[PDB]
Amino acid sequence: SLRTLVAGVDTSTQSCKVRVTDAETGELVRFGQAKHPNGTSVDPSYWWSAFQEAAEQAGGLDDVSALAVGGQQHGMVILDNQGNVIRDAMLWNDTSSAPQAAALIEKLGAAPAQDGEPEDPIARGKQRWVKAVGSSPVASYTLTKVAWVAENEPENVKKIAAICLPHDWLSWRIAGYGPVAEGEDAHLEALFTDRSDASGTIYYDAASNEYRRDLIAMVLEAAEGAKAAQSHAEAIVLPTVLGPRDAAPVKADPAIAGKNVEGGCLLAPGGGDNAMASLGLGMAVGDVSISLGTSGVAAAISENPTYDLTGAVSGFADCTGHYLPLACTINGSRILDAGRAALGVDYDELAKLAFASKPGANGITLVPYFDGERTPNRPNATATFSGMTLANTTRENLARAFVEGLLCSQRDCLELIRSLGASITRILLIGGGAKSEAIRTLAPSILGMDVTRPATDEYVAIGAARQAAWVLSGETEPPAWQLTIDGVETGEPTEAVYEAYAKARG
Ligand SMILES: [Mg+2]
Repeated sequence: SLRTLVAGVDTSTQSCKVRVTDAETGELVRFGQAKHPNGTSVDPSYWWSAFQEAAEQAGGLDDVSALAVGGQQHGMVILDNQGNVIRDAMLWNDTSSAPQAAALIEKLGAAPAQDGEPEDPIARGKQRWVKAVGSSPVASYTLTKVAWVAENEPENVKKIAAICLPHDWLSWRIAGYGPVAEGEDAHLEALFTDRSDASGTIYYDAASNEYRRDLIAMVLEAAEGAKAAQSHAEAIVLPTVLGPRDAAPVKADPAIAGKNVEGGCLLAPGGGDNAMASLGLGMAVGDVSISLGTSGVAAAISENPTYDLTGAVSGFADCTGHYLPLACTINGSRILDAGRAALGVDYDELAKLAFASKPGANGITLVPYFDGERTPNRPNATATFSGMTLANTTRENLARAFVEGLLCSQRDCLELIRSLGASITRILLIGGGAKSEAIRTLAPSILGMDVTRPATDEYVAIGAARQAAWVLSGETEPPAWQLTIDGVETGEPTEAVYEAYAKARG
């Protein structure tokens, strides 16, 4: 206890991780982890139980001075007057609320075009959402879940006394709050959040630090009538949005953390997983990370708010008081799976093939919108091979086109983010795709820069610990922790590859 410890909690869809860490160095001291049930909806009771089991495995938190929770984004947790969870949390990957996301767009776009606005009501609705709160509705977003509940479960929507996100709710439970008996104080107002998670609700505007309670009323109207919906949306407790390095007004309950340290365990604001990982990776303004799993996520840190009027790039906030333009791609590594099926080869086979080719694949371009794309915003799109010729239509060139297509899409994302006014001056490559020799080899060439490969690690848990250490220290800058790098990929830029891709995708 002479040594100052913090704890970074990572409550993700799949599990809870607890990383007890050295406040000064970021060094791992203890670790623990527990599983969540599968499903795109879930009883938060399982998140509490997983946290408890994870923390116990990590040797408890009695010696911990500050704690932060990084959480899966968007998940809707609704509480009644008594602090009870009303119905299952609906998560980022629930698609139940898809109709509501569509309807929200039509509803905001309905009013006639104003000076400069698109004539198409859909394009116009998308643009109005982006300007209002940073992002155009998709099923992931919290507001769409609340909408769905109003439409499908009116008795439940009318009981809502508070709405919060997974990291918010876990933090509140850690502070020792929870369900109370009738006529007891639930302390719902003790709820707090940060800018990064709140920016994922589409009822919060980070630029102005304002909850848009009118957008909540808008979805409650279906169950309650207009004025009643207005009254409800005003009455609902929403978490206090804390600054990036503010301690919460409440500390951890001593039975949970800090009983053996001076001042107990303070609570840092916490945050959404993408932004927390970025903090953990030590990312600052100008950095982008590409997380390449079967699908992709390109997230850059932006000094100023970012507005993709198209509704492809999300306008989230990061965990340093700044901005997190976030570009999801449906097609990441899965493109390479397509390649294997198409050519009847395995991974190495595909790579050997592709390297046998040349940059540009002798003219063949793949626009890999298998099953559409999130970025650019083209839901009903399909993938397209172009530039084919008798001479060039071969397994080698096709192989190379599959790889170049994967990378070109990610570049396309970087260019779109740049177009929103956010400079990108360094690239980090993480996720499973990062171990792919072909992706790893061709990335610098087609992305157009060095590609840094941070060592695989618990970036969310590390980011949460870094934020708790930041708050605990009271200093203006976050803890300068050592970052481990696996390697840096360098390669001469080949602009013609992406230039051909851009033509093809249109
Ligand atoms: Mg509060």
